[PDB]
Amino acid sequence: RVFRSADVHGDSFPTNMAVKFMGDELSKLTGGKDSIKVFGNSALGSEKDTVDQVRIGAIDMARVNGASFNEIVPESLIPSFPFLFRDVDHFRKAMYGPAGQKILDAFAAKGMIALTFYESGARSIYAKRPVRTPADMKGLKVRVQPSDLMVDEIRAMGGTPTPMPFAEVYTGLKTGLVDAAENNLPSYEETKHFEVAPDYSETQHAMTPEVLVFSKKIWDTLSPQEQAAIRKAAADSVPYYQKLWTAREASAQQAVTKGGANILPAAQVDRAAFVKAMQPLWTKYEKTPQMKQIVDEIEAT
Ligand SMILES: O=C(O)[C@H]1O[C@@H](O)[C@H](O)[C@@H](O)[C@H]1O
Ligand SMILES: [Ca+2]
Ligand SMILES: [Ca+2]
Ligand SMILES: [Cl-]
Repeated sequence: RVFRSADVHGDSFPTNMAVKFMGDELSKLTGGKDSIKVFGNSALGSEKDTVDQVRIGAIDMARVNGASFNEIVPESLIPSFPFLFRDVDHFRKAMYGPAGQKILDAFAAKGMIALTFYESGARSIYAKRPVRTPADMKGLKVRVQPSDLMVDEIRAMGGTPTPMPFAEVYTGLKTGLVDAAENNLPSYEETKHFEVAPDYSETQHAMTPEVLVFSKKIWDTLSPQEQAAIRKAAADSVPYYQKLWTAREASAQQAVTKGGANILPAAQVDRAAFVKAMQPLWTKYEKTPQMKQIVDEIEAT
């Protein structure tokens, strides 16, 4: 049947496109039994709300950021840890390997089947002034996702964190409720945040993944063959997503720069000042030997 899936991004965004592709692939594998419709633009609710809905079986699927599980699935904290991944190649090798699998596995006890990760580049601060160091962060009202870890990350960077839904951030910046936020370049572009917060400073403080989750209540009513079809379609969507995403990182950078944004490259940012300040959070959020082991498996990749 038609599975309903949520996304905060617009229809043309790579996450929406990848799950629509998954849906097309899935309909074939199931002899037309199944397809997916993606409701974008936060139509079904904030990310938080849609995760609640997936967990109770009110919607079938959601494509959400890892941060949105940080208070539900402890293992989801790990890939949001600051400066955990060395670069994108490290993210890919670790997150599509056994370490990433252990993180996906942890979702089942909380009513969700985590089918796949998608990469989300690196999140960086943007604002109305450049940011090279924490002193530069001091005084900024910085929107964060509603995650205790992300609140702590931005506080350690020196900003004053304020949680808000993604859809509300643009107006928050345009009207001065907040002075800053953080995200990857494609999101900075899509939302037009770059028009009102033109200084994008490559702090690259997190490389949090996206996660595609399926309601376990619904999943549990499916046959092993249907389940295997859905898992195959999700896996097959990843190289498709990666083609779109890598192109979008490049096009977003050019578009925001053409549109007046000033990107401060990572090399000019004192990752030094940010790394030593944020590291302790790893120890704070390592809540089990299992989490410690996952972090270790990631680092050893
Ligand atoms: O900051 C946000 O709220 C958003 O960040 C984006 O990178 C992510 O794709 C979204 O799912 C959402 O979490
Ligand atoms: Ca809640
Ligand atoms: Ca360790
Ligand atoms: Cl949201």
